Amino acid sequence: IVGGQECKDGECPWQALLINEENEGFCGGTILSEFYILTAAHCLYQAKRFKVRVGDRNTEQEEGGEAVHEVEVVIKHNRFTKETYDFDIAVLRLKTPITFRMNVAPACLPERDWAESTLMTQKTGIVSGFGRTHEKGEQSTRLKMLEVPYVDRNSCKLSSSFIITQNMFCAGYDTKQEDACQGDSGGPHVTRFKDTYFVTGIVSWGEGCARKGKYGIYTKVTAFLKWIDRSMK
Amino acid sequence: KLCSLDNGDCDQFCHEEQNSVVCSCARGYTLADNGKACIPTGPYPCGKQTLERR
Ligand SMILES: O=C(Cn1cnc(NC(=O)c2ccc(Cl)s2)n1)Nc1ccc(-n2ccccc2=O)cc1F
Ligand SMILES: [Ca+2]
Ligand code: NA
Repeated sequence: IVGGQECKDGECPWQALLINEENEGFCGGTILSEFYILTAAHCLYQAKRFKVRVGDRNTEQEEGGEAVHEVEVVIKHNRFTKETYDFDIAVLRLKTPITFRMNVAPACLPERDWAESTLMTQKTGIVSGFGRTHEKGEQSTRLKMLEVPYVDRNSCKLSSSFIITQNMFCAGYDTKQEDACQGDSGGPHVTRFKDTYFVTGIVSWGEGCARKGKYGIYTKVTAFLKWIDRSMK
Repeated sequence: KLCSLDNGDCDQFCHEEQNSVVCSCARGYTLADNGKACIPTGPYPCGKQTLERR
């Protein structure tokens, strides 16, 4: 996360972190239930083996509330491809269930029609993660969040040097130096409605981070709500 | 009522069904008797920040 703020205690409890063979975080996820994590399909190609940590806010400090869970099943969208970055979505089933507690709680899945008419039409959404603090920078040891404006699709297409499919949406700022970045990939974009947070996106890709004339690109979760339900059985 | 005005007074999901507004809630919540509010059924319902230490 470039700009934004450190996420306050208890305010980003659906954040998950995928942890690789160097023991380092390399992507985020979103807690959907005791057994299921939402992430980006492209994150699966960045580590051969990984686990999921929840309830962490500071990767250099053992708070006592953190837990690491092994992955039992990976459910990658069958239409994802690295050539298009389309369908950039996967669900993980964990070997052992999460115990919800301080800093560990699931985000809501919204009903599709209402999400389109009511969530996607909000001024802003919230993205979070432990990713880099500027484009060429290092990852944050502390969990950050950022309010990012929704950006209209026509503007999104014009700004992009790559094809924006209907399974993608832009959020963020034209020139203001605030954005997600590498390391946040796979993590939550949620939209607030009357003090309840609903999953609306997955951090997917960008041409750099916080570049002028470029936006953050997110997996459009509305397009995959039935797919997530089926993946979660 | 219309869902386009104050979300049909619904806490969460609103739909206009048989030409009439019906509210509903995510899993982990039960729709209240007043047919508008969403009541958590557990201490960690989806989409709530964990602000009260238990
Ligand atoms: O590979 C990188 C590396 N990189 C550098 N900077 C970044 N930024 C971020 O990940 C984010 C910024 C805001 C976000 Cl939201 S996610 N990725 N980025 C790209 C660029 C383009 C693409 N891409 C998109 C569509 C079709 C083909 C294709 O290759 C994918 C990337 F990962
Ligand atoms: Ca920690
Ligand atoms: Na920008």
